[PDB]
Amino acid sequence: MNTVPFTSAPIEVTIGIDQYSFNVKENQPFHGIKDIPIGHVHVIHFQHADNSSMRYGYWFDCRMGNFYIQYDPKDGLYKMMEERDGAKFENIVHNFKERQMMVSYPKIDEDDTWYNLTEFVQMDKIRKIVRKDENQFSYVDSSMTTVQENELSDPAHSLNYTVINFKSREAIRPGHEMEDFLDKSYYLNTVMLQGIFKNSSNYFGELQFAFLNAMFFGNYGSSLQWHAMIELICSSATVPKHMLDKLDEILYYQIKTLPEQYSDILLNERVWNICLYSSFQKNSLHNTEKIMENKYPELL
Amino acid sequence: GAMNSSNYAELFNNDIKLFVDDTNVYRVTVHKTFEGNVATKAINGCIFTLNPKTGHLFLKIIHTSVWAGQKRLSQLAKWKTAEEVSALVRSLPKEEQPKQIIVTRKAMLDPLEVHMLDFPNIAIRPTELRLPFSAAMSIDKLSDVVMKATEPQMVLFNIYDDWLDRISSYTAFSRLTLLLRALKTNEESAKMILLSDPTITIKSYHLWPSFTDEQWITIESQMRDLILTEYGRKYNV
Repeated sequence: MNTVPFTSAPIEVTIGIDQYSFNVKENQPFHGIKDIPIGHVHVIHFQHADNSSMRYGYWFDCRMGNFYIQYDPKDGLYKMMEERDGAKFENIVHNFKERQMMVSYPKIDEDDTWYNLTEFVQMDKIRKIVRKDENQFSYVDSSMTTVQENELSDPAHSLNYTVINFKSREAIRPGHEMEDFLDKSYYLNTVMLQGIFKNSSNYFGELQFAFLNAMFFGNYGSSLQWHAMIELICSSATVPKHMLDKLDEILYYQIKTLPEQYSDILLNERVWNICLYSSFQKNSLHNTEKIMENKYPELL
Repeated sequence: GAMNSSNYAELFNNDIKLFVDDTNVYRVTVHKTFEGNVATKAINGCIFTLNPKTGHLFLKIIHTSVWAGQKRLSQLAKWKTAEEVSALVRSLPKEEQPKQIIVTRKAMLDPLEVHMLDFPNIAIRPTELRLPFSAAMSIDKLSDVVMKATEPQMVLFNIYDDWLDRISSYTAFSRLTLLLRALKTNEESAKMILLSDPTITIKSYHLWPSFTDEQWITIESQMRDLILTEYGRKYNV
């Protein structure tokens, strides 16, 4: 169990750690989060009390280094930093724990939610979508645009998700125009899975990462990417049976975890109605279809 | 974006463009089977691809053998249309290729867009106009070449005959759409108007009769009468 200490909390802020969140008051004696489960990526995220705009945060994996948070009064945000001196870090953490100035990562033993949301998400893949190679952790916020959004403007601050476009030469073999447009299996299986992602685990990892950025930061280009990756699978007549079963589990836990009051903006009516009721895979997502119908029957 | 009444003169400017109408590509007669079920029999069809500035018509005849052993023919017909339009564009010299293709039915947008991916600079547009090109098969010489075809064939026409020697392409298009609208609303009466006077003939190399300017005014007036009457009937007003 690892720890992310905070130097201080000079501004009033709602702090998120994965699917949990805590309010901290201005200059409250808060010095970090302890008992963070090892084995998963995590995200620590922020919304200032005075500007409910720009949610922002950091993806990290405590196995990769000792990380802490420190407010910067010049740039006006809580920043993640790595502490390279191992004995200084242990000493800071032990003092803050002794003074009981840390919140505990509040995981219920029965609860597999975070594992289910991050099953295929790896830090090394996050760091290729979010390029800042001098850090082991990755910053994301509400406003960052995707490579595909930019094509349609600062490249260093982009989300380099894999570009998917159903009306593209990449998606459509010359001479198979109708076949490939109406059945996307060659684009899914040959172009994307065999060619670009190499395996379905990397595909699901990017899909799960896109969902989490949409949910935690309201990042619109991430929501576009999540839906596109769902649609590419559902619009393929030929998908490996293990992928469809895993997809149904992935989406089930995403829909279960989504705030009930954000379904209006984070869920695309066309994609979901097409995927659950018209597509090739309309009968292959039983768990997702059941939770969608009982939780969001309006959308459909 | 979409072509409508507000940007109508754009049709007659100097950027090459083509209208594509697919309404006569897949044609069937519906009939009863010996067992009392219903079946269809396809007949020859055509793609209607028209330059509204020059009158040049690229009539691709769709022979019924295209449909043999295929499923979902109404859907295939859109993609076959798109395949043939794309093949036509590739066949044209660069300086003859269109800068825009306007489809008369919105369901043709995605099929044509996908087939034209190789031509990212050719715009594929819908229209808000209700153009009467489905009535192309009411032009006797066009219907005759479609029905007689024994194989896929492209036949080239000028749908304006020699009108552009005397009138502009805006006026020629207006005459064409009036003639076709009339033929579409009451084919029998429209055809009666166009031939009633046996002294006005159709040249071997033309589609329509050789009317003088004054006779075209009479003709055009008879077509507008036909259309309005029909309309009061259709709607009882």
